[PDB]
Amino acid sequence: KRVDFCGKGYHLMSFPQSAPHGVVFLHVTYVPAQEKNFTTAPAICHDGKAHFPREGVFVSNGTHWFVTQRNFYEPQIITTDNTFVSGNCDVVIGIVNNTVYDPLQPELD
Amino acid sequence: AGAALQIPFAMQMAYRFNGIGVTQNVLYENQKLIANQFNSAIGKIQDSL
Ligand SMILES: *[C@@H]1O[C@H](CO)[C@@H](O[C@@H]2O[C@H](CO)[C@@H](O)[C@H](O)[C@H]2NC(C)=O)[C@H](O)[C@H]1NC(C)=O
Ligand SMILES: *[C@@H]1O[C@H](CO)[C@@H](O[C@@H]2O[C@H](CO)[C@@H](O)[C@H](O)[C@H]2NC(C)=O)[C@H](O)[C@H]1NC(C)=O
Ligand SMILES: *[C@@H]1O[C@H](CO)[C@@H](O[C@@H]2O[C@H](CO)[C@@H](O)[C@H](O)[C@H]2NC(C)=O)[C@H](O)[C@H]1NC(C)=O
Repeated sequence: KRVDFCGKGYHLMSFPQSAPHGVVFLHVTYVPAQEKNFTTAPAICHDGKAHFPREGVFVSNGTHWFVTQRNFYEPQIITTDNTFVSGNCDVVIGIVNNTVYDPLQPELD
Repeated sequence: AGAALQIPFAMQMAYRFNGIGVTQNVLYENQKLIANQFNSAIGKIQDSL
């Protein structure tokens, strides 16, 4: 878990090999690339309440808002189970208006 | 670990608070107090040196 201890980047495993008077480690490491650009926001205001992401981050390609994990890109629609509410949003800086979908209501129809 | 990835500072402090167990909800509601704490502490250490 300590960074740069074994390899450059995130670590997966290693294999040892012998030598005349030493040892040789082959480290397998994970490295990301082929980035993108996105517009973010630290919270979401809806129905007078503030919603924060459980684990992830908010992104937007201009007209829609999604939640994705930090180290990879896989958009998901903002439900009400992967986000948790905390108080009202009049003191947070950077809030953005939007709507948050919920699963129970369509299934009750 | 690779190529530098830009990130706003507050959303980095939120990750660093998540790293120690305190939920990120704490930081966004106490940002000004933490900023003042940081500035005062750095001023005090400058004076001490
Ligand atoms: C942002 O991404 C969304 C998701 O792909 C785009 O919205 C969809 O666009 C497709 C066709 O381009 C439609 O069939 C879908 O109905 C749209 N909505 C959804 C929820 O998928 C949107 O056009 C993108 N916007 C920009 C500016 O790139
Ligand atoms: C990101 O930064 C920009 C500029 O630094 C902010 O835009 C400013 O918003 C305030 C309102 O709070 C205005 O009084 C300023 O005139 C704006 N600046 C400019 C250059 O137009 C923007 O609000 C910041 N975004 C967040 C989420 O904090
Ligand atoms: C998000 O929506 C809220 C509520 O609709 C906006 O706040 C109101 O904006 C109107 C017109 O701009 C004002 O007359 C009200 O006084 C505002 N407050 C309330 C409680 O209604 C807000 O401007 C929208 N945008 C953002 C960035 O929050």
